[PDB]
Amino acid sequence: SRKFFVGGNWKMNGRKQSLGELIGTLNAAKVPADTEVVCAPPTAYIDFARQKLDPKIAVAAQNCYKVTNGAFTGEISPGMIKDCGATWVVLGHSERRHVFGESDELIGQKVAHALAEGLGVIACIGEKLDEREAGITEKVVFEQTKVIADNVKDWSKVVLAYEPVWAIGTGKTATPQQAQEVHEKLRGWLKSNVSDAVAQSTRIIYGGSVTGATCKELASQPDVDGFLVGGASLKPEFVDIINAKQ
Amino acid sequence: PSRKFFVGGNWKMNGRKQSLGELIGTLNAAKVPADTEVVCAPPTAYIDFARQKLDPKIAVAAQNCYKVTNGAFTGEISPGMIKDCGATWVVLGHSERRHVFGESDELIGQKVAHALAEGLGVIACIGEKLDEREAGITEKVVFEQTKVIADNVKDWSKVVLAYEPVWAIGTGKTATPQQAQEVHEKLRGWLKSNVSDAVAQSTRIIYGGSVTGATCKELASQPDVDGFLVGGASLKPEFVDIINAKQ
Ligand SMILES: [Br-]
Ligand SMILES: [Br-]
Ligand SMILES: [K+]
Ligand SMILES: [K+]
Ligand code: NA
Repeated sequence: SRKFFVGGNWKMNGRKQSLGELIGTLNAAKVPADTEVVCAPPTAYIDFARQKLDPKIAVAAQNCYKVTNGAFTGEISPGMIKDCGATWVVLGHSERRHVFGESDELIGQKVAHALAEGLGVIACIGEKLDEREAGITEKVVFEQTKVIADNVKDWSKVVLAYEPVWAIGTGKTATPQQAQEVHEKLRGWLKSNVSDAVAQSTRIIYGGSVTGATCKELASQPDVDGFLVGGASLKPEFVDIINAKQ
Repeated sequence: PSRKFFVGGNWKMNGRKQSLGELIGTLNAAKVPADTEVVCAPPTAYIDFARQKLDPKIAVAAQNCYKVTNGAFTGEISPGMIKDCGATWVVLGHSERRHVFGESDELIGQKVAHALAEGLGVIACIGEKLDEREAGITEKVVFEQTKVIADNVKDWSKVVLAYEPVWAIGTGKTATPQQAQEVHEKLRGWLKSNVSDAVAQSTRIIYGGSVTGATCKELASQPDVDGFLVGGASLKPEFVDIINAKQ
């Protein structure tokens, strides 16, 4: 009975005028009560976004650091995120891992601290192309999930996001069947390494290519519980993804 | 054409709306001298907040930015966003970015060029590590860092150079007035030879690394020290005394 979860990752896009407009559109849309919607604005606009967005939509930070305060020029802490009214943080996003070199160890530390501070965490995992081509999809993704799991006590405020990095900007297409396949292996890992209740209740959302015209078939997959949306989250079509299970 | 005394407050990853609100209230009430250019750099989540609360006389800076205007860079912000929030400066190349988060010289240079193109001022940070100082190659290191910056600066009017020896940052071990003056002298001489005398004479070179209300006066008295980048003490009432260092 897992509640459909749709996250919108705006990445490094937008300004007050365009984002205010995007927010206006989301506020005007009807969001199904059985759908949990979260938007992740650029870090300069967390406060702005929370002020303008309907309380029904939650706000997420796109990243955070692993202690509450300190000499870390350019970083923000979970405490600041909560202070701005945001209730989630995205951690371990492929861009942080593969453009900014964030290690699993660091990601684990961030998860532990964010959860301790009272945030929910959208914890991202995923294998690159070379990893998949070498047949170590499972090794890579189970290892990433284990690091996350080793830093989670209460799974109620965690959502796992599978990013098929091998099929993001590579020329490869991930089929719904390939997505379902990994999601099923991930849920199996939870069942096997945590508990049946956790496996059954934890949302595992898809972070690959999703558009208004692809989301239905993906959402239909039994182990896909929603989406972490990239580019489409900036467009009115995001509303259609929110309404995938309608 | 005298160089205006410049005092930057880098709040780093500290503060919440309540405490930063109180910090800001104190600054607003202090009446900073028109003779001092004051800039505060809040955590990224509070740039908008700080600008809304701070008296217009005080400028706001971001603590970092990325090198393109928009894109698939989860967790980053661009100069355009910074300007949109009403901030007019960005701190680039801070020791913590370089040494905790591994930002390369090349990346910092790309950030400098983009920030300047987008209409921001840049506080460009350089500085040597302890091993480098105990060995005596301070000069080679900071010249190299400065050249990367300079290679990406065509107009110096909105650039401030911040010399922060890494061993002075957060350690309590403030460089002596002599140590700072000696480095600042050389950096100004570098600007003279490699850019122009006009840029050398007009560009603020500020010192940072354990600047406090007790050490600011004597550091400030050095002819080639044009102000400060203040970390820890920018979170304290002391910051007003530093702003008033020349008063
Ligand atoms: Br605090
Ligand atoms: Br500093
Ligand atoms: K499903
Ligand atoms: K001076
Ligand atoms: Na692709």
